[PDB]
Amino acid sequence: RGNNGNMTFNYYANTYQNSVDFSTSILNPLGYLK
Amino acid sequence: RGNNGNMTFNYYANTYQNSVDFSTSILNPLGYLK
Amino acid sequence: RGNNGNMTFNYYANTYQNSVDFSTSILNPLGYLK
Amino acid sequence: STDNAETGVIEAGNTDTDFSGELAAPGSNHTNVKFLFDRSRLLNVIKVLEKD
Amino acid sequence: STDNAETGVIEAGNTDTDFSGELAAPGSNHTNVKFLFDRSRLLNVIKVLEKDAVFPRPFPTQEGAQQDDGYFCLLTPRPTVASRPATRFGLYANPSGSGVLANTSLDFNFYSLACFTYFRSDLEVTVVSLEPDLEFAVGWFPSGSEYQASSFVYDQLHVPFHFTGRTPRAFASKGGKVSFVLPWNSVSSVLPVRWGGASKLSSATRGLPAHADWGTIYAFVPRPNEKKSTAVKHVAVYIRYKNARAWCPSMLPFRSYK
Amino acid sequence: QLHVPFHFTGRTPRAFASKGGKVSFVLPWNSVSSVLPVRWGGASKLSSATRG
Amino acid sequence: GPIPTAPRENSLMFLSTLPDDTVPAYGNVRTPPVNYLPGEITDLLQLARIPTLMAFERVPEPVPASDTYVPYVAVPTQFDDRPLISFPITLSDPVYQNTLVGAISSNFANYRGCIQITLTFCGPMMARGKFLLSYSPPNGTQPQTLSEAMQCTYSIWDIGLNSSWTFVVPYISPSDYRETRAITNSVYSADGWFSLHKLTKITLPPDCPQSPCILFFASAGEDYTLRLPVDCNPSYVF
Amino acid sequence: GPIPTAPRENSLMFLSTLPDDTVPAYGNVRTPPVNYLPGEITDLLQLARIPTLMAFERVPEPVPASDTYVPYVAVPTQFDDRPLISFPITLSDPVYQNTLVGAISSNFANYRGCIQITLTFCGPMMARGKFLLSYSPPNGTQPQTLSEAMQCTYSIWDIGLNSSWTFVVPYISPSDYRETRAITNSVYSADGWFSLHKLTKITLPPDCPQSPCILFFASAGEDYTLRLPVDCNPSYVF
Amino acid sequence: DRVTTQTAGNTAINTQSSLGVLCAYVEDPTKSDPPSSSTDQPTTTFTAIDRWYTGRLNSWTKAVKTFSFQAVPLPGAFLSRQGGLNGGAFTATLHRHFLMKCGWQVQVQCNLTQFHQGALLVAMVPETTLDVKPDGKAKSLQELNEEQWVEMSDDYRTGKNMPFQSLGTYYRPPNWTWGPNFINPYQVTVFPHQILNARTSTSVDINVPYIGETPTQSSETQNSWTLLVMVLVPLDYKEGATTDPEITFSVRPTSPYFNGLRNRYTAG
Repeated sequence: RGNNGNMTFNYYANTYQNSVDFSTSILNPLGYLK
Repeated sequence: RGNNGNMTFNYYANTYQNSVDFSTSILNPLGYLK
Repeated sequence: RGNNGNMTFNYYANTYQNSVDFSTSILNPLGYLK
Repeated sequence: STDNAETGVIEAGNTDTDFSGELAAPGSNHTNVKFLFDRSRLLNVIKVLEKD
Repeated sequence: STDNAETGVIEAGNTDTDFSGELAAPGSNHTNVKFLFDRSRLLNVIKVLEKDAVFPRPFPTQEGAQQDDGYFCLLTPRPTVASRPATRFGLYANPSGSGVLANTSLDFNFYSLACFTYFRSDLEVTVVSLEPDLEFAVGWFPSGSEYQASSFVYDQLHVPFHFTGRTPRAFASKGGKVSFVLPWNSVSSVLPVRWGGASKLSSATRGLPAHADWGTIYAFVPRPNEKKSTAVKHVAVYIRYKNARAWCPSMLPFRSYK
Repeated sequence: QLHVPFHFTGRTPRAFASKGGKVSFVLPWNSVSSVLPVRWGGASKLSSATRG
Repeated sequence: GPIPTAPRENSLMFLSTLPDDTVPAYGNVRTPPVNYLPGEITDLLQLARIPTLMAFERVPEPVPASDTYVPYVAVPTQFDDRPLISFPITLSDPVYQNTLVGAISSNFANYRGCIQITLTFCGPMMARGKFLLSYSPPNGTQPQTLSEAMQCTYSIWDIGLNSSWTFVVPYISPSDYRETRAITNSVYSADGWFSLHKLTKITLPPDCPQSPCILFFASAGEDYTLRLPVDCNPSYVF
Repeated sequence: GPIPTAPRENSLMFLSTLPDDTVPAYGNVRTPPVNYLPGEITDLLQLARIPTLMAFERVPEPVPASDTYVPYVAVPTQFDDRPLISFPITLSDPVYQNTLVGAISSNFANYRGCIQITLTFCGPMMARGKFLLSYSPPNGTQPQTLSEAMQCTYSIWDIGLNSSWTFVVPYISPSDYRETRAITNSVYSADGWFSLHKLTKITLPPDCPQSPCILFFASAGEDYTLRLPVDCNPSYVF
Repeated sequence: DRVTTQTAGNTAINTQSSLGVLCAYVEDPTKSDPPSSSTDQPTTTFTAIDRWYTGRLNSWTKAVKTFSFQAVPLPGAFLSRQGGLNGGAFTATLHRHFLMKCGWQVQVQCNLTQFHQGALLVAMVPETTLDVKPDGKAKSLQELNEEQWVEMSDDYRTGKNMPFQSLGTYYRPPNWTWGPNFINPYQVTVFPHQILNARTSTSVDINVPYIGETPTQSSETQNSWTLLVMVLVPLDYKEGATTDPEITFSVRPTSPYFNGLRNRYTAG
């Protein structure tokens, strides 16, 4: 999300827009007391 | 490929963009030992 | 043909682009010997 | 070969008109007259008007 | 392991060739040769024409000649002296004396990657003026052809012919920059970075491929001949390679020790 | 005769502005480590280094 | 709001070859019709394969009349063993000054393919001779006498009821395209000389005149293709 | 009316890496064909895994000939307990001056993965010896004698009918990518020294010469990947 | 194993302790096509010339240094006739055809004993000029026996020993440093090659198909595959071993392509 107005399209493909990762092959709390 | 963001369209037809050839009518290694 | 990149569209209609004619109502050689 | 040119019309002759060999591929088409002329060209210079 | 390298061909060996361990993931692909070269790179600078141009002579030239040197740029990565194809590369380190210094050029950082023998691409011409508040005009003619140089008068003003012609021109804006891509035009098949051979059949310098090149860019101002300033000026030229291919690999330039 | 430095050219990108313009571009990750630390223990080399 | 845009480095320039069109300042007009007059041109190569008379330097008898240059060959009676006409193939040589393929090649940069030359006899019908014509790719020197022009590539030719012999210089080449003029007369731009020899003497009865004549033509063959224009030579206007 | 637009801050600039193309000033041309000549390059890594002869400083006998630097090892007969060759792994060290992976690494910034080095014997067939080769990740000091190089990671090697022994330095690392040269010789850019020791003496009959020789190669393994180029070092041209 | 009887035309060579083959860039190199640039009927192969020609190269001693090489061009070797090696019928053919096009088998020759050591390096580099010091005259058969080896100076390493041109006396005389043609000896094993030494082999082969800057280069000017032999570690032998072994070579053309008849070549 962030802040964009790009609900139509982006110009470049997303692999030119920002880096993606490798291949190693309603919110949540922060640590319970068991 | 190279580096482009042109996943939508190019403006000119490709015969105006770069030269194409004539008509004479997973990668590979570089020379085996037979 | 000529030299264009306009394989998508032109802006104006063609009657505003260049003049067309009236109504009077693999190439060819240049003159045979009969 | 062995035609004579005095009839006013002669065609062209490839390599196998009289020799051994085969005809060559067409290279390009920078020849069509509605493409050849389409070039930006100045003809002259002009003194600028400033009055009647 | 326990193979011997004297057969000329050895493959690679991962960690489990002889040790315990598993092979690692492939990281990236900034390696493909039609992506690696696609970088905007200047090769040199250019003195700007302002008059009826004249171009330099063939290989020997006695004194008393009148040519205007350092105005053309025979754009290739190959080494060039005085805007005509040479075979070696100079660096005039002790330039004191008389006799004019030639315009040298070479594409420096291209060879330091180049492990090739034959090359294939298209290019683009990017120009930029270094002096401020300037407006200019770039011209071009293809390889295996030659510049037209004369002047024809219009209303007492001598105007040269390279304002017009067939081959394309380009007029910049108020301190703008001009760029366009340019395709192949060479009589030979692929560009050589090494060559045997000679230009003609006999009695020729062995090594320069005179017609396996690209072309040249010259800069000039849009003014008549008699209204020319006394201060000279400069402009640079940039090339970025495109859609490249490559064949039959070779060595690299020798690094110093020194 | 004009001394010109090398940082006009190279591999890594350049950018030439307009007449009093402004240049902007986004730039991705390039770091050898995994995530950026705002705190750190550690040292640069194995021994005899400033810790932090 | 407007669509966001980013102007690239190419601002406000105009390229001469720029393949696009511009907004008209006055439009919606008609024109007179066209169709009544025939003879269109789609390609100039339909133009280019018409015969054209070559032009040579006159043999050493300079007539003081204007432009003593000659579109034929004056065959001598005397026996000597050097050729009649020998000329190179560089399409800017002073033998290719006003041939068509020379003329519309003189403003282009590169071609590919064959080059027909043919030759039309003109003499009395009771005269008859045997003439061979020969072509050689670039040797070190120039092939001069009949053994050298014999080994290479030739055709002999009769005189009979017809009057010509269509000949086509074959197209051997290092690279597929070739140049049109030689800034440095290299192997890529020349292709060896062309010559024709008299093989047996011209034979003719009494009381009919000596020394017959032969005209030369020059035309594009089939594969002759052109490319990539260049700015022209205005030297005709001065 | 025209479509409303808003030019952003990036006006008229040109970026060197800018992934787009520009309008041609002359187009619709053809080219000579390609397919006849073989040997394409898709990636330079097909290039990068070829053997390459390393280069070392000559032992203290400087021959006054040009560039006394030696692509082999002169094993001495004498018993001493220090290694034969010890060199680090920093891909700009004066032992990695003209190896391929050093050479095409010298203009890139970061790599990942293994580095094969192999070694080819050259000596008389009646000679035979036992040589171990050993590798250690960065300790405080440098591992010098045979216990230290013994504990870490090694392989012993015979002399027989073959002549080599493919060795691969394993790839242990804090971070997955690693640098190519060390501006500050840190743990991220070095990975400990490499050495080889003689384990038992070279053994050879009479009347055959002393002191055999061994060549060194250096090649990329399988996982060796490169990234993200940098401007080059023009110091070869001066 | 290891016995390769190769028969072509009427000749037949075998090297009983050999190693194998080594093609380049395509696993079967002899395949080709007639060139597309020509128009004449090309003169293809014929069985009278499908041959191993052989020819003697210079011998080699103790006194050599590291990286010192011999290098023979091709097909320019056939012209000037080095080492008792001539094309014979083949030169009489390719004098008379302005376009020439062919690929090459090579297997080179030595045989050291079992009490020797020392590594050669047979490799054919593409597209080089390792036969001229810049005077402009290509070196010929008389000036080979005065050196027996090219002592590998720095001027080949920095590319300073390629023939330059007459600068013209209007200018300044220059200060050259670099040329694009060079030899970097720490690097020369990226070409088709195999270490030949007294370890395992005696004679060993390369094989290569065509490469070119154009579909067909000229007849008597081009030189694509110069082959060079260079020593990496020198020989050592006691008094009683066979002094100064001898080197020859064996060159085979495969699928020749001729084009364009004229008179026999006479140099201008």
